[PDB]
Amino acid sequence: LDQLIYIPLPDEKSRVAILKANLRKSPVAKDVDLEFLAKMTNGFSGADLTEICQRACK
Amino acid sequence: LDQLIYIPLPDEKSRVAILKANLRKSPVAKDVDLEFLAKMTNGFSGADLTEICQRACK
Repeated sequence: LDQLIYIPLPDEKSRVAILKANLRKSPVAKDVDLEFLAKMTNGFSGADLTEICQRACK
Repeated sequence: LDQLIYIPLPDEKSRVAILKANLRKSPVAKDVDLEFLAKMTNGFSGADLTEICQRACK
């Protein structure tokens, strides 16, 4: 194992795509703005976004 | 000295008022949205906001 690849925290477009990919199974109303939702969450990881999606589902 | 008062980091309306109070001397164009500017800066102090205002002035 000689290649080293660093994987940082996700950027804004990445957060948009994570929030889209987590919610394909759920019926989401079209009134919801995900692009505003990715702007507030500066410094989250993927697991935090999955956590908040599942909490809204609960 | 028997009273103890805790002073936390400023909230969102407080950040709006800090950004307003720092920029009274400067000619600011009316196209600038400060209320959007206070939403991004979750967890700044007052000195950080004065720093970024003076850097824009520079």
